[PDB]
Amino acid sequence: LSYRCPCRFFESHIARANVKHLKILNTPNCALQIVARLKNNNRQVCIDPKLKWIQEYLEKAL
Amino acid sequence: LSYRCPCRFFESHIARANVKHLKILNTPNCALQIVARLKNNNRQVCIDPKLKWIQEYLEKAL
Repeated sequence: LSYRCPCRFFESHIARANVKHLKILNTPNCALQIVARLKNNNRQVCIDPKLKWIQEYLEKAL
Repeated sequence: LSYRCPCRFFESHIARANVKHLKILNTPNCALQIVARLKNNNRQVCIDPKLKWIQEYLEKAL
């Protein structure tokens, strides 16, 4: 139904250069909260929360 | 023109409970990179990168 967590699967190889932004969803019920909107095709995909470059990218935004 | 950084002003008092998600824009040219989509009215606003609860919210998402 409408009750499924929005991220079923995630991508593990997205390049920072290909991200327009990261969206961090306020979904405590769910295991996967990070979404990227991609530059090359304006697609939204869910991202591996262990993706190498994410921690520094978020830190730097603060 | 189209060359202005997207965040001119920011909000400093947004409640976490009222955020659907945070968007962290990949805009190194710009000083303000954090946007929230609000629960009460589906508006997007730019947020104070010093907002008390943001650091923990992002940390927890990783």
